[PDB]
Amino acid sequence: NRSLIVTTILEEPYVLFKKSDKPLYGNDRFEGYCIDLLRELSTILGFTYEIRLVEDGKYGAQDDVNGQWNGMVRELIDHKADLAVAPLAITYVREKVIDFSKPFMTLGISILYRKGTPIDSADDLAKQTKIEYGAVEDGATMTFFKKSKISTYDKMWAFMSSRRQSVLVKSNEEGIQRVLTSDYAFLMESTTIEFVTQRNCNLTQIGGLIDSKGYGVGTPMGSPYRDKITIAILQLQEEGKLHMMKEKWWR
Amino acid sequence: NRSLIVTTILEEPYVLFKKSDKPLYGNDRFEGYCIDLLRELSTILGFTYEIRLVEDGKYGAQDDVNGQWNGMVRELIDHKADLAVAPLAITYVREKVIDFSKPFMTLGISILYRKGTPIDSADDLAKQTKIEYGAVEDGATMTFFKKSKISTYDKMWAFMSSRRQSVLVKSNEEGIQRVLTSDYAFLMESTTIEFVTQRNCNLTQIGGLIDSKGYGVGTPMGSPYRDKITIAILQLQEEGKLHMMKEKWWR
Ligand SMILES: N[C@@H](CCC(=O)O)C(=O)O
Ligand SMILES: N[C@@H](CCC(=O)O)C(=O)O
Repeated sequence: NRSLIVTTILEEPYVLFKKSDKPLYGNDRFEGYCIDLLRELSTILGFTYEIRLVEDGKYGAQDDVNGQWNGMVRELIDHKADLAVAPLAITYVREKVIDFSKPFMTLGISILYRKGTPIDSADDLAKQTKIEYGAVEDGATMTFFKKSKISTYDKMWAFMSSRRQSVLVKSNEEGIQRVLTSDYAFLMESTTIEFVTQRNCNLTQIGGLIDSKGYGVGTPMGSPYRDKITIAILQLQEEGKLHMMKEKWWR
Repeated sequence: NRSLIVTTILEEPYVLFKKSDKPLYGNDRFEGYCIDLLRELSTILGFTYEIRLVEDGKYGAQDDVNGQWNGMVRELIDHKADLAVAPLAITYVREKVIDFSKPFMTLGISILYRKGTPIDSADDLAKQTKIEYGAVEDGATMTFFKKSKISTYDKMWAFMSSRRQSVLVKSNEEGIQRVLTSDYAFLMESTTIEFVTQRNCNLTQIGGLIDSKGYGVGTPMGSPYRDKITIAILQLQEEGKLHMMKEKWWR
């Protein structure tokens, strides 16, 4: 049984490079919530693996022109990876091209901004054009706005799209920095906002959740590993290990 | 200027009877997040007040037979109170009969159950008839299910409705006890689940948020106080006082 190739993406505290004085090798080079999850999956299901960072640095979205996918989603479609273990949102459009396990974490889209301001909701941001706002390019949040039919979200996308290169960023980290250095509000996932606000007393979530979704392990469509992984995840959930993992990495 | 009559309801940690070795009088007889909020409103807007407990002990729903409202909603409609300061959900159906200030807290409907079970979502509950589940009678959660057109929620309401007397309860506290003593799952608001799971290590939230809403101060339709209260709440939110109040009562 050859090792499985697992694609992922850098994103604290799910996946990060492990720091050490002595040279690190193999799977020990990475750490995080998803790295701990992957380890548990491997021993419960009996497989060895190698971690690969998604080459184009993206989560995954479909191209308007050629309709092709990119990111981790595309790597799965082309069989360049056996699994995708990262904070990968389970979405209807993605389910048309790849398979997902049951979710290992639930969350929703929300807003990150500085505290001490009069902005209290997405409506407050959408009714003005002075304060800029955006999201991670080629990710699930950007896609949510791009496909939304809800007036407020639809005009917010018209805004983002018209200033795409200035307001859509390559990573959550870039988005956080943009919030701390300019009149900018960032649309990101609640679980990540929780982590961020706990470490930056000047930041806060604005309003509640704009939607509801979950993170799941991705596999190429038809993979025999998808149902096995769901079994492993449910077991970890039931015994309280996923809760323990969240507490460990979020604190 | 006569003092305002403020209706509310017993619900920890928003409203509870204050304990003391010595006799308590007037507004000092109560305490909680909503009691602190009410005090702040009174000094910012300049009014005196008296706290009243909703007489029929309900939040508010429309009667299936005669369409009449009950609970705090009805006390506002009948002008038995000037304001309703409690964890009162801002809903479309309620907005048709009373007015609400902007939200002072955001939340969503979710599931409370024992940990260590294979139940992981509302779907896991809806696909079986053994484990019973319910909600607070005449509250926003019940109304959400009664009016939902979403298949899963629609079949869950059919279930609750068909066993109404056995599964709907008079209070969140009754629901919590039902969960701790029988094979029962309880549909309640996330902010309350947060408080409960923090004090009962054997309980946990199941799945994510089923919907998104907020709590606001209610007033009789057309009341000149509604816009004034919104101004007060936004001020408290911006200065971080609402955040401080949440941390104080949830810990
Ligand atoms: N977690 C998202 C990326 C970040 C975001 O869209 O907020 C995804 O799976 O695409
Ligand atoms: N907060 C709810 C009551 C509790 C519930 O419905 O879960 C209301 O305002 O009706």
